[PDB]
Amino acid sequence: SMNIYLVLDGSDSIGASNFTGAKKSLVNLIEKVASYGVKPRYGLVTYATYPKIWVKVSEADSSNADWVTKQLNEINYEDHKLKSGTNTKKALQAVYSMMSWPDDVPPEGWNRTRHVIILMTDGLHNMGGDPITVIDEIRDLLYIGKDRKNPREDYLDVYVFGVGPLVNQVNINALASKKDNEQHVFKVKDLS
Ligand SMILES: [Mn+2]
Repeated sequence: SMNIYLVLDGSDSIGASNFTGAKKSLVNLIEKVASYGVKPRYGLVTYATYPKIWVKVSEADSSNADWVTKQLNEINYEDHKLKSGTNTKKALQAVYSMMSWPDDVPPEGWNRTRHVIILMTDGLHNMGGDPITVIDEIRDLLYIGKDRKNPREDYLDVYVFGVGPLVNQVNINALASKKDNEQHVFKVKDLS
């Protein structure tokens, strides 16, 4: 069981060209995943001053790669309001909300689901504060890094793809998972 959360920064800093490139990379990612005969539930979020959720993992067709690829392609760089701000913390809270439990208790089989966040940004957040705190809140909800004998690090992966020529590499690096002999930081020019 796997959930893949696609989060695409749609703020002005990104630029139409690079945003179009990012979308194309997410389309190829979805096809590369499906080429393995696996069916994750997808979440799709774009953001600037505020986030917009296009697809929730709980939706019926969230595991239909064709349908997901279709909702993605229909997103336009202009389709976002206040692009003059970048609140990455709010975008990750959108992912957190998507992980929320329906009945106050962990859902059946919750400990078996792998969560993979794919964040495309230049790391230039400028509103909302440090987004790392939300990653910590997600790890708490998923009971990752809590039990010293069952850390469950395999159940969360945060990949970050740097977009554009102007990126804050320190911030991008701070958000990506850091796992021995594994790489989680990439550029659009470069899975799940
Ligand atoms: Mn920005």
